[PDB]
Amino acid sequence: NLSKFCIDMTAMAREGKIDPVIGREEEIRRVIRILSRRTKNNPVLIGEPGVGKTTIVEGLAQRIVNADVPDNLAACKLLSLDVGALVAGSKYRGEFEERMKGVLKEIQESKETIILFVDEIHLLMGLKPMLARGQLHCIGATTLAEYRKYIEKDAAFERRFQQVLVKEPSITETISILRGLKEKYEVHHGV
Amino acid sequence: NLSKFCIDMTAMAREGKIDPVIGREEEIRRVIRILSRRTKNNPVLIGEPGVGKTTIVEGLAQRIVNADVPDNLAACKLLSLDVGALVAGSKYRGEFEERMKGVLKEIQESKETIILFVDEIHLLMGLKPMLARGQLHCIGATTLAEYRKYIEKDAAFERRFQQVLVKEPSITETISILRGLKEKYEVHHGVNIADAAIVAAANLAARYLTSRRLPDSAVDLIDEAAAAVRVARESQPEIIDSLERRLRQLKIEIHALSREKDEASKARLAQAKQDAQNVEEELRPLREKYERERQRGKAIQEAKMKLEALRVKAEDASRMGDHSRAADLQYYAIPEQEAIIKRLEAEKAAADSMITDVVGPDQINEIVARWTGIPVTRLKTSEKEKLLHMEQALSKIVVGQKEAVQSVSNAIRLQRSGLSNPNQPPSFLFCGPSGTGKTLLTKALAEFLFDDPKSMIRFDMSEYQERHSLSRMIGAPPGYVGHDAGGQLTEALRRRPFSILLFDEVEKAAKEVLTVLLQLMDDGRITDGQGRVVDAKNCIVVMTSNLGAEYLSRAIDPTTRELVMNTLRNYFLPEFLNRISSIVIFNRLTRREIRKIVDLRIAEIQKRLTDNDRNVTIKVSDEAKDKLGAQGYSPVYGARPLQRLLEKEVLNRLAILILRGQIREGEVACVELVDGKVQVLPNHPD
Amino acid sequence: QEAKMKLEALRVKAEDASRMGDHSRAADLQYYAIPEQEAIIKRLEAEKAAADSMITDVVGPDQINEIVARWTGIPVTRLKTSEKEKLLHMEQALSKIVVGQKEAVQSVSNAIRLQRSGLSNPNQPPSFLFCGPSGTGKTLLTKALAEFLFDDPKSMIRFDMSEYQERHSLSRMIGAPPGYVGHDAGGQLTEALRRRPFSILLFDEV
Ligand SMILES: Nc1ncnc2c1ncn2[C@@H]1O[C@H](COP(=O)(O)OP(=O)(O)O)[C@@H](O)[C@H]1O
Ligand SMILES: Nc1ncnc2c1ncn2[C@@H]1O[C@H](COP(=O)(O)OP(=O)(O)O)[C@@H](O)[C@H]1O
Ligand SMILES: Nc1ncnc2c1ncn2[C@@H]1O[C@H](COP(=O)(O)OP(=O)(O)O)[C@@H](O)[C@H]1O
Ligand SMILES: Nc1ncnc2c1ncn2[C@@H]1O[C@H](COP(=O)(O)OP(=O)(O)O)[C@@H](O)[C@H]1O
Repeated sequence: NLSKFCIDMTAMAREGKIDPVIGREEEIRRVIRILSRRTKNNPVLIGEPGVGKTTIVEGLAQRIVNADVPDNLAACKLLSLDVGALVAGSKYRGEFEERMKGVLKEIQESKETIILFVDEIHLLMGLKPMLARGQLHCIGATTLAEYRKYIEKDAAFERRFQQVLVKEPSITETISILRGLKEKYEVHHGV
Repeated sequence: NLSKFCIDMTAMAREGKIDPVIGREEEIRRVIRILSRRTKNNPVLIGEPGVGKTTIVEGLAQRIVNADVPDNLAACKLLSLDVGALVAGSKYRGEFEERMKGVLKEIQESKETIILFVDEIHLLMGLKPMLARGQLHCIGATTLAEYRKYIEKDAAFERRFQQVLVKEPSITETISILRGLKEKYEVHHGVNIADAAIVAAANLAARYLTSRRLPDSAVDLIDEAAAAVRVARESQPEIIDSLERRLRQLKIEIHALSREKDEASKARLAQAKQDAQNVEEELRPLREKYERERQRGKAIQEAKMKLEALRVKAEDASRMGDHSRAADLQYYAIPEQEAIIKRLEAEKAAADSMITDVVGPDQINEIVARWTGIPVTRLKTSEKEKLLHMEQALSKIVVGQKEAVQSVSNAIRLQRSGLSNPNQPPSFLFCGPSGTGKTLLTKALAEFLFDDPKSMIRFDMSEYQERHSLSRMIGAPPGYVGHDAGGQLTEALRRRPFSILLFDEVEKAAKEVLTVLLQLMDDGRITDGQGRVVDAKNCIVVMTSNLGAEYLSRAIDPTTRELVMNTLRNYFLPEFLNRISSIVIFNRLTRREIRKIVDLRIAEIQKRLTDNDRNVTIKVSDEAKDKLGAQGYSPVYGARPLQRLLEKEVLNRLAILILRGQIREGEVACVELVDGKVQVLPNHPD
Repeated sequence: QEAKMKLEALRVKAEDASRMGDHSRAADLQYYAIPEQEAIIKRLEAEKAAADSMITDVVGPDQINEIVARWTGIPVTRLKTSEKEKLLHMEQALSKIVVGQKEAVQSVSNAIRLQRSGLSNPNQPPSFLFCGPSGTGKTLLTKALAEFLFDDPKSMIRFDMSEYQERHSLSRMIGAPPGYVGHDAGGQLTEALRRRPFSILLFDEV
């Protein structure tokens, strides 16, 4: 089983392994709204590194397990593909292609409705998850420049995604995040 | 086969994959007429993004399959080239050239008469489909600016096309489009769409979503509202959520109370079982009615989807002469289906907030509010309410021009109530000394009508003083001075129709430029540099002047009225002045009026202090307020020096004292008149 | 700290119990285990402050200012000084670099003080037009402002308007729609604002 390359984010949410998510309510509503479409129902988060793209997906995992989702997403297993361990853990050989087809087909067969999150999705554009029959739901993340230079140059693939701009928080917004994270980092380091 | 880059639009038409086309009959006749020529038989659609250029070609595909075309186009395969996937799906390498030659030569060989549609055709001009032997028929689409800057600069290629101007629809025309599209978007998202939302989307898109053109801006708005209700209808109502959680809570408390042995626990454990039972007694009827009724709204929506699919099969049967299958569907399948929808729907209203599966005006006003950033409360207020208290709203910004505020307010009320010429935009000439409120009133009008200072566009007539400058205003014919930049006015009217056009110091405009304003004021439309007539029914014209400040001393007086208006009669021709809705005169601001302007500005500074963390309150003594108003006014620059004067004398020191801690939180910044000069004093020594 | 860790672990088990409809175990934790734990933390913590530099187990502003200083290479002494102190003697600090432009130094200093004290529009960045002969201090004052506000010359980003003289050059400034001239490089200004928000934008020969 190609669980070597994916982590169950919905599982992590049930086990308290996801630090709290502060704010970002409208962005998570947008992701939910996009996913619930039948049209182009794959969100792509677009923001600078470190603005919180990943923790938005983490919040969605928290909402799936807490029934704070629409019915079409309630029984979803939200998987995070470790593309870093995939392209770097590989060479020019046919293992990049073989590894991704393996995970893409494990998603194929098993009967949980599965949403695949791929951070740094531009690394997959230099490959072809054209399982857009309604087989897989995908959440992508990348920066604006790399979305322009690597994702925007394959329209047919892009048009099935809908941009979600994730702006950088204000200082005021940042301390609310740090305040909300305060207790987790207190207990973790023991200080 | 290079079908990788093209989609068969005529095929899509037979498969019901093209949403309906509403109106636009004369434009489709023009395309048909051009295509049928032997001369220049390639139409190029020219219009702003989202006005419906593509759906015009889509309608032609509908006409080709329905034999509603002339014979020369009946057997045509209308292909749409995905130029976006072509130039972007490629680099500097020779694949752009190789990919296009491949498609251009697949068109070459196969024997269907093929019409190629290329949207955003300017992307192909930076290539050479000179197959104008009569090999390919081409339909192009682009905007006017890009047609001028990229298509008009290769004549030989251009002359084989014939322009088709696709103007932006009216609001009225836009709701007809949305009404015609209503059922398609209902079945697609599986929700219902109220008509008042459609009227709301069209009216609000035009007013507040000025960045995109009708009807796309209204279509995107309804489509986003529908998608927002697609998820609401698949979520439990709020009261089922709240009930279900208190129930689960009481079940926890019941398990816990049943362990403690004491007198008080047992008396409330029995009460907890009852409270649990009460909740379950309220929850089961509701949760049952919700699912009972969400299951039927879903049964209706598929009932609608098989109906539509039957009609596609039926339209194609009757098109291909298969009367056997066409009789199956048209007489038995489809009415059996329609009977299922009639019954499921009739019981739906009969069953009878909960189960939100409807796009209403609230959902439209909320979606816009998120996009526009305007509070939802300001969008729900009826236009009729604002207009009735318009003098109230403007007078909070403009002091001492009551006669002016009344004129602006009356003119606007005359047009929303339908008593003014619908082909003439409201036009104003503000006359009076500098710094009296002429520009400010226009800003207040912009923020009152469109809740956005950007809704006004400023033209300084000091930059249009010579006859040469007219091409800057309206554009120029090809090969001339500023053909590609276009005109400032004409380009503003195409991209921001619902705007306020401010012409500052109109007395200095060249007589040729004034002529354009008179056309704008009289006919509601102007002709650009290339003879093209651009529309302007939905704008507002404000012109400012100061040719009357000579006869206005600080005192409004009626004998002084025609000394300024006779000064106007020689600078402007009588036909110019007659076509202005209202010639409005501003007088000089009195000493008391200048004083409230000072209070207005400290109120704004007070707001930023409150908007930030600081609990510092600014109070101004009477005599200090008097010196500010005496130092502030000028018989030459009016109230203009006031904003900087406060900054220099009060705000500079008030800053320093705040950061020094000499005026702390909760205290008052007292601004006084010490030794005859305005100052604000500390409250604690350093 | 372990009392806090078992508390958190209990809340995970309790959240999952109530999620899976196990009201038996959910009542164990929510009503008995967790408050028995919370009572242990309340007592151990109450005596902690009551017992009463030594035992440094606190992240304070000094620890933040020191960590940054190591990363940024700025002396710790320059990071402890309050923003209010610098701004009050701003004319002093700039005048050590810019000679003979006292009216200019006062204008820059007053505008910055207007915004940290909250009296300027919070939606408008401070904007300046320096006007005067070459080699009088216009660029230098902007460098001194950069090193005074952010203690780094890199905090300013320079745009030479001699390279934006034609209408064609706007796409260089802000970018272009897909398939156009410099869609991928983006704009110089727009890309600068995304990646360096707290910057000084110098437009030379505007
Ligand atoms: N809304 C938020 N609430 C709590 N922590 C956040 C939030 N946004 C970002 N963070 C924190 O910021 C750090 C990086 O954020 P991340 O989501 O990884 O950024 P990105 O994925 O966009 O590079 C993480 O340690 C995360 O805990
Ligand atoms: N006459 C019309 N009838 C129905 N829908 C229309 C019409 N004109 C425009 N639309 C709608 O407006 C949206 C954008 O129109 P489109 O033709 O793509 O604009 P353009 O191609 O000029 O950018 C589409 O979703 C389309 O359904
Ligand atoms: N009647 C007035 N009420 C309030 N403020 C005014 C008035 N007249 C002038 N001002 C102030 O003076 C400034 C410039 O006035 P403006 O209306 O632009 O002058 P003009 O009459 O030359 O257009 C405005 O920003 C405003 O603050
Ligand atoms: N007022 C001044 N004080 C100190 N040095 C100056 C002054 N004006 C010019 N200089 C010197 O001249 C050089 C260039 O001056 P600069 O401010 O860039 O000129 P400009 O006014 O054209 O921007 C600086 O490196 C600086 O050394």
